[PDB]
Amino acid sequence: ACPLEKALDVMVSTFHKYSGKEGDKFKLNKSELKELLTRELPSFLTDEAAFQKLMSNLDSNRDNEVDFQEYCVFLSCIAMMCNEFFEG
Amino acid sequence: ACPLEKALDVMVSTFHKYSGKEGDKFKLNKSELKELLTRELPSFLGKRTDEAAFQKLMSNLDSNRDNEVDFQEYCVFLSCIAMMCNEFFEG
Amino acid sequence: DAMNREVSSLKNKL
Ligand SMILES: [Ca+2]
Ligand SMILES: [Ca+2]
Ligand SMILES: [Ca+2]
Ligand SMILES: [Ca+2]
Repeated sequence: ACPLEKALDVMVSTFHKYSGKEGDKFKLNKSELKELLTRELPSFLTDEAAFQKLMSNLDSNRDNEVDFQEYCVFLSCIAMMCNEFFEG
Repeated sequence: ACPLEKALDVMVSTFHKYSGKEGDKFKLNKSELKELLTRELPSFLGKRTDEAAFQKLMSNLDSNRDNEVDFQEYCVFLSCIAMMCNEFFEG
Repeated sequence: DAMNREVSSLKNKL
């Protein structure tokens, strides 16, 4: 088994579980991102104001959607947070 | 934990499996990066088998020029692989 | 990388 290759597959597939509901099927609007965060990353979570400042931050090109690249930048940052704890 | 949380945890653990082997226990030197790619990412290493090609990959990952791949650089690497594979999902 | 830069930008915001 290659756990890191399995990890990579989950990183890709999880995005597409949510981005397809509304609008561009390859981007997360704020509603799709809230679903993804609530259901898939519950340990990292909250009010609607909290979901909004998080949305703003993830949407680094200001188009009101989170695209795949922005989502990977986010997941890198969350892994980095866990890593900083791991390192001590 | 949920699948994506476990994926994040595997990203972190797999890095330390290799980074802690030699020298700076928190960065990957050339031998550590090579062993991580070969064992942990065999589907994705192809062209990089060639030594000069692997050193080129390494010099592209090492964006702050300190000779090693730190955890941030490694995440960027993994994100590039994910973005590669995502091209194929989207079609 | 543009990606490395973007990671650093976001990490300083979260
Ligand atoms: Ca969408
Ligand atoms: Ca965006
Ligand atoms: Ca090391
Ligand atoms: Ca480096």
